[PDB]
Amino acid sequence: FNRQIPAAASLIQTAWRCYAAENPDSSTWKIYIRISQLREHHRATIKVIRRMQYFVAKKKFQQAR
Amino acid sequence: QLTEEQIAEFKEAFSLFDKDGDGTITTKELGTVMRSLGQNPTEAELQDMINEVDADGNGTIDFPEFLTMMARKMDSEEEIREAFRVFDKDGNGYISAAELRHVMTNLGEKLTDEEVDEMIREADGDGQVNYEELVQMMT
Ligand SMILES: [Ca+2]
Ligand SMILES: [Ca+2]
Repeated sequence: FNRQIPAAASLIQTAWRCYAAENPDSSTWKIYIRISQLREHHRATIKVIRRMQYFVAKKKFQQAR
Repeated sequence: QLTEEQIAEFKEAFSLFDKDGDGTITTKELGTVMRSLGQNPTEAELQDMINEVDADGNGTIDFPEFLTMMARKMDSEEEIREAFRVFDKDGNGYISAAELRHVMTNLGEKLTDEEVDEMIREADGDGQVNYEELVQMMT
Protein backbone atom coordinates (compact mmCIF):
# COMPACT_ATOMS: atom_id res chain seq x y z
CA PHE A 1 0.00 0.00 0.00
CA ASN A 2 2.01 2.91 -1.43
CA ARG A 3 5.44 1.26 -1.92
CA GLN A 4 7.06 4.73 -1.85
CA ILE A 5 6.55 5.39 1.88
CA PRO A 6 9.36 2.91 2.71
CA ALA A 7 11.43 3.80 -0.36
CA ALA A 8 11.17 7.55 0.26
CA ALA A 9 12.03 7.09 3.94
CA SER A 10 15.16 5.08 3.14
CA LEU A 11 16.36 7.60 0.53
CA ILE A 12 16.14 10.40 3.11
CA GLN A 13 17.79 8.27 5.81
CA THR A 14 20.64 7.08 3.59
CA ALA A 15 21.19 10.55 2.12
CA TRP A 16 21.34 12.13 5.58
CA ARG A 17 23.53 9.36 7.01
CA CYS A 18 25.85 9.85 4.02
CA TYR A 19 25.86 13.62 4.61
CA ALA A 20 26.20 13.42 8.41
CA ALA A 21 29.23 11.12 8.11
CA GLU A 22 31.41 13.99 6.86
CA ASN A 23 31.14 15.39 10.40
CA PRO A 24 33.36 13.10 12.53
CA ASP A 25 31.50 14.21 15.68
CA SER A 26 27.93 13.67 14.44
CA SER A 27 25.60 11.46 16.46
CA THR A 28 25.35 9.20 13.39
CA TRP A 29 28.65 7.57 14.42
CA LYS A 30 27.26 6.36 17.77
CA ILE A 31 25.15 3.61 16.15
CA TYR A 32 28.01 1.09 15.71
CA ILE A 33 27.42 -0.82 18.92
CA ARG A 34 29.71 -3.79 18.26
CA ILE A 35 32.78 -1.54 17.85
CA SER A 36 34.53 -0.73 21.13
CA GLN A 37 36.47 2.21 19.65
CA LEU A 38 35.93 3.68 16.18
CA ARG A 39 39.40 3.84 14.64
CA GLU A 40 40.25 5.57 11.36
CA HIS A 41 40.01 2.38 9.30
CA HIS A 42 36.39 1.94 10.41
CA ARG A 43 35.35 5.42 9.27
CA ALA A 44 36.90 4.89 5.83
CA THR A 45 34.86 1.74 5.15
CA ILE A 46 31.76 3.21 6.80
CA LYS A 47 31.88 6.22 4.45
CA VAL A 48 32.06 3.83 1.49
CA ILE A 49 29.21 1.61 2.70
CA ARG A 50 26.92 4.57 3.41
CA ARG A 51 27.61 5.91 -0.09
CA MET A 52 26.62 2.57 -1.62
CA GLN A 53 23.43 2.35 0.44
CA TYR A 54 22.45 5.84 -0.71
CA PHE A 55 22.89 4.75 -4.33
CA VAL A 56 20.72 1.67 -3.70
CA ALA A 57 18.06 3.71 -1.90
CA LYS A 58 18.29 6.19 -4.78
CA LYS A 59 17.54 3.50 -7.36
CA LYS A 60 14.84 1.81 -5.27
CA PHE A 61 12.99 5.12 -4.99
CA GLN A 62 12.98 5.62 -8.77
CA GLN A 63 11.89 2.00 -9.27
CA ALA A 64 8.81 2.32 -7.05
CA ARG A 65 7.85 5.29 -9.24
CA GLN B 1 37.91 18.64 -10.40
CA LEU B 2 40.30 15.67 -10.69
CA THR B 3 41.54 15.68 -7.11
CA GLU B 4 44.96 14.20 -6.34
CA GLU B 5 44.89 13.58 -2.58
CA GLN B 6 41.54 11.79 -2.97
CA ILE B 7 43.19 9.08 -5.09
CA ALA B 8 45.66 8.33 -2.29
CA GLU B 9 42.73 8.26 0.13
CA PHE B 10 40.48 6.21 -2.17
CA LYS B 11 43.17 3.62 -2.94
CA GLU B 12 43.56 3.13 0.81
CA ALA B 13 39.79 2.74 1.20
CA PHE B 14 39.73 0.27 -1.70
CA SER B 15 42.52 -1.72 -0.03
CA LEU B 16 40.46 -2.21 3.14
CA PHE B 17 37.74 -3.85 1.01
CA ASP B 18 40.00 -5.81 -1.38
CA LYS B 19 41.66 -8.24 1.01
CA ASP B 20 42.84 -10.32 -1.96
CA GLY B 21 44.76 -7.59 -3.70
CA ASP B 22 43.43 -8.99 -6.99
CA GLY B 23 42.05 -5.53 -7.78
CA THR B 24 38.46 -6.66 -7.34
CA ILE B 25 35.73 -6.16 -4.73
CA THR B 26 33.23 -9.01 -4.54
CA THR B 27 30.00 -9.39 -2.59
CA LYS B 28 31.74 -11.81 -0.22
CA GLU B 29 34.38 -9.18 0.54
CA LEU B 30 31.68 -6.52 0.90
CA GLY B 31 29.80 -8.68 3.39
CA THR B 32 33.03 -9.40 5.26
CA VAL B 33 33.57 -5.69 5.92
CA MET B 34 29.92 -5.06 6.83
CA ARG B 35 29.86 -8.03 9.21
CA SER B 36 33.05 -6.76 10.85
CA LEU B 37 31.20 -3.55 11.78
CA GLY B 38 28.28 -5.42 13.33
CA GLN B 39 25.98 -5.29 10.29
CA ASN B 40 24.08 -8.32 8.96
CA PRO B 41 23.32 -7.73 5.26
CA THR B 42 21.69 -10.18 2.87
CA GLU B 43 22.87 -11.34 -0.54
CA ALA B 44 20.15 -9.19 -2.11
CA GLU B 45 21.52 -6.16 -0.26
CA LEU B 46 25.14 -7.01 -1.10
CA GLN B 47 24.50 -7.46 -4.82
CA ASP B 48 22.23 -4.41 -4.93
CA MET B 49 25.20 -2.47 -3.57
CA ILE B 50 27.56 -4.03 -6.13
CA ASN B 51 25.13 -3.70 -9.06
CA GLU B 52 25.02 0.01 -8.23
CA VAL B 53 28.80 0.40 -8.71
CA ASP B 54 29.57 -2.42 -11.14
CA ALA B 55 29.54 -0.23 -14.25
CA ASP B 56 30.61 -2.97 -16.70
CA GLY B 57 28.37 -5.77 -15.42
CA ASN B 58 31.39 -7.75 -14.22
CA GLY B 59 29.53 -8.70 -11.05
CA THR B 60 32.42 -7.12 -9.12
CA ILE B 61 34.00 -3.72 -8.46
CA ASP B 62 37.47 -2.75 -9.64
CA PHE B 63 39.30 0.37 -8.50
CA PRO B 64 38.27 2.62 -11.32
CA GLU B 65 34.69 1.74 -10.71
CA PHE B 66 35.14 2.63 -7.07
CA LEU B 67 36.73 5.83 -7.98
CA THR B 68 33.86 6.86 -10.16
CA MET B 69 31.51 6.05 -7.31
CA MET B 70 33.43 8.05 -4.86
CA ALA B 71 33.87 10.92 -7.24
CA ARG B 72 30.10 11.38 -7.61
CA LYS B 73 28.41 14.33 -5.94
CA MET B 74 24.83 15.45 -5.27
CA ASP B 75 20.26 16.61 -9.88
CA SER B 76 19.61 14.24 -7.07
CA GLU B 77 18.10 17.08 -5.12
CA GLU B 78 14.86 16.68 -6.92
CA GLU B 79 14.57 13.04 -5.93
CA ILE B 80 15.30 13.78 -2.26
CA ARG B 81 12.88 16.72 -2.26
CA GLU B 82 10.28 14.42 -3.83
CA ALA B 83 10.90 11.86 -1.07
CA PHE B 84 9.92 14.37 1.63
CA ARG B 85 6.71 15.15 -0.29
CA VAL B 86 5.50 11.62 0.50
CA PHE B 87 5.38 12.66 4.17
CA ASP B 88 4.33 16.31 3.70
CA LYS B 89 0.62 15.95 4.44
CA ASP B 90 -0.45 19.61 4.30
CA GLY B 91 1.72 20.34 1.25
CA ASN B 92 3.01 23.53 2.88
CA GLY B 93 6.67 22.53 2.76
CA TYR B 94 6.89 21.42 6.40
CA ILE B 95 6.96 18.14 8.29
CA SER B 96 6.22 18.12 12.00
CA ALA B 97 9.19 17.31 14.21
CA ALA B 98 6.92 14.72 15.82
CA GLU B 99 6.00 13.37 12.37
CA LEU B 100 9.59 13.35 11.09
CA ARG B 101 10.85 11.61 14.24
CA HIS B 102 8.05 9.05 13.95
CA VAL B 103 8.64 8.32 10.26
CA MET B 104 12.45 8.36 10.39
CA THR B 105 12.87 6.17 13.49
CA ASN B 106 10.22 3.58 12.52
CA LEU B 107 10.47 3.18 8.74
CA GLY B 108 13.25 2.20 6.36
CA GLU B 109 16.74 2.41 7.82
CA LYS B 110 15.45 3.60 11.23
CA LEU B 111 17.45 6.57 12.48
CA THR B 112 18.15 7.05 16.16
CA ASP B 113 16.45 9.78 18.18
CA GLU B 114 19.75 11.65 18.48
CA GLU B 115 20.27 11.25 14.73
CA VAL B 116 16.80 12.70 14.11
CA ASP B 117 17.67 15.41 16.65
CA GLU B 118 20.44 16.66 14.36
CA MET B 119 17.89 16.72 11.53
CA ILE B 120 15.31 18.71 13.50
CA ARG B 121 18.04 20.87 15.05
CA GLU B 122 19.20 21.84 11.55
CA ALA B 123 15.61 22.09 10.31
CA ASP B 124 12.93 27.94 11.64
CA GLY B 125 11.54 27.95 15.21
CA ASP B 126 8.54 25.95 16.50
CA GLY B 127 8.59 22.31 15.47
CA GLN B 128 7.83 22.88 11.85
CA VAL B 129 10.76 21.25 10.00
CA ASN B 130 11.52 22.88 6.71
CA TYR B 131 12.62 20.05 4.54
CA GLU B 132 13.74 22.28 1.81
CA GLU B 133 16.47 23.45 4.19
CA LEU B 134 17.47 19.80 4.64
CA VAL B 135 17.58 19.18 0.88
CA GLN B 136 19.85 22.24 0.68
CA MET B 137 22.26 21.20 3.44
CA MET B 138 22.97 17.80 1.87
CA THR B 139 23.47 19.50 -1.52
CA1 LIG C 1 39.27 -9.37 -3.99
CA1 LIG D 1 33.48 -4.59 -12.60
